[PDB]
Amino acid sequence: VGSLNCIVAVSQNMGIGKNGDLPWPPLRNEFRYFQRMTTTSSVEGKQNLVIMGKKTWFSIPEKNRPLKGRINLVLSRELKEPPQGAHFLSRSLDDALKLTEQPELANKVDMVWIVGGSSVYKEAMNHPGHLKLFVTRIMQDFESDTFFPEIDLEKYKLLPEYPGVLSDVQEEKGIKYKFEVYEKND
Ligand SMILES: NC(=O)C1=CN([C@@H]2O[C@H](COP(=O)(O)OP(=O)(O)OC[C@H]3O[C@@H](n4cnc5c(N)ncnc54)[C@H](OP(=O)(O)O)[C@@H]3O)[C@@H](O)[C@H]2O)C=CC1
Ligand SMILES: CCCC/C(=C\c1coc2nc(N)nc(N)c12)c1ccccc1OC
Repeated sequence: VGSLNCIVAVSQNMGIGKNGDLPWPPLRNEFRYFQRMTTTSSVEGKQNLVIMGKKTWFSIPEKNRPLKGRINLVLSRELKEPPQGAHFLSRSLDDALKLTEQPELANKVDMVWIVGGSSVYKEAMNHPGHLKLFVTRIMQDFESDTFFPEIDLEKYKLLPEYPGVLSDVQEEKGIKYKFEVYEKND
């Protein structure tokens, strides 16, 4: 299996969600960037895997489940089977990554993308090993009820640029944002 990554968009006060929706109005190109980064696989004959918590799964519009062109894995201890339209279910992050070595997935998965929510980010970010974070800084405050965990910059280095990632300031609906890539290996 290929790289492990988190991807997120976050406001200036670290907000990532408000009642199961985005804190900010829809940013169409921002969401296109999410789609592009998580869908594009470096290796032929493979797909990327997305790993998300249960509330993040159900935050995707019902008609739009699963995220297409990627294998969709949901994390939950309550659920007993993958929800409608999902591919895999694991009880924890360590279990999902372990599953990625099994016969059923070892040769099918390229990159793994953790796409939220808060507690799955936090566990991944605190997990030893080589990990990148793709972080969109939405450069305004927005009322939020779920937050991105602290990025420890002692270990996560902000990269000076990255292929396929625009480095300059974007703006949609009057809201300026910019794309960043962090990397750790510990
Ligand atoms: N970039 C962005 O701006 C992002 C925004 N979001 C937003 O935040 C909201 C959802 O976030 P949040 O509330 O933090 O929820 P999560 O998606 O992490 O979902 C929580 C549920 O999934 C299960 N879960 C989470 N982590 C694990 C784990 N390691 N093992 C097993 N189960 C786990 C639990 O399920 P159970 O109780 O069934 O065990 C829990 O109730 C979304 O609705 C969305 O609006 C989400 C991702 C990114
Ligand atoms: C499975 C997550 C699908 C994308 C999502 C949130 C993001 C998670 O990581 C992300 N990373 C980036 N750069 N942008 C994002 N927007 C998300 C989302 C969830 C519910 C409703 C709308 C949403 O975006 C319009």
